[PDB]
This record gives sequence, C-alpha cells and structure tokens, in this order.
Amino acid sequence: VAQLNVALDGKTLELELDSPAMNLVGFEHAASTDADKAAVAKARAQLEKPLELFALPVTAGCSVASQELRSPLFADIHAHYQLSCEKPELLKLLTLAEFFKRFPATQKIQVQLIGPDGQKGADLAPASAELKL
Repeated sequence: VAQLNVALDGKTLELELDSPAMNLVGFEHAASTDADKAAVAKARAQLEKPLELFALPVTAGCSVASQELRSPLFADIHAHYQLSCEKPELLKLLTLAEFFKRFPATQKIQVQLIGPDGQKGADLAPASAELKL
C-alpha cells in the first residue's frame, strides 16, 4: 500500500510518497523491455508535476522549492517534494482525486499529516480522496 507523509510548517509544505512500483508503473519487476521502460517514463512524467498530481490550489501560491524522484526503475518508488506556499492558510484540503485518476492501479493511500497542531492519519481511496489539513 502506498504511503504519503505530509508536513506543513509555516509556508513550507513537504510531501514524501513511497509506493510499490505496481501502483504507478503497472508491473512489479525490473524494467527490461521497451514496453516496461515506456511505462516508467509515463509514471515519471506525472511525478515531475507535483502541483498537478496533488491538485494544490493555485490560490495558496505554491511553487516547487525542491523535488527528488528515486527508484532503481529510474521495486519501490520514492518522490520527495518541498513546496513553498505564499498563502498556506488557503491549503484547507488535500485531495488525492487527481492522483487516483493518473495512477488508476492505486486502490489505497495511507496519508500521515504532521504540523504544529499534531499528527492526523487517514486511508484515502477513489471514493473518499480528501483529508482536511
């Protein structure tokens, strides 16, 4: 099951995704064939656009401060993002609805949120894809 760790402290939003490869690339083995490699390139193109993948509200004025994608396919996939948000008070809701639409193999995401107010935990699925920040 894919894990998403979210930290929000002041204007800094951190996202850490750790997933089995199957959820994102559609197979669970090394990428040897041309077909396997194309499926990894498709996933990677989606992971390179975090504001789109995690549907961050444009109103919050988020931009990518840093991004690191790690996998032997590039089998686990790790994606770390640091976002700088001009108006973090406008991040009210994390929605994984775009994530489930771009990675339809993903049935479940376990989300852990941490911030000055404490920890919050939820199992997100295409049916209920939203966590109140």
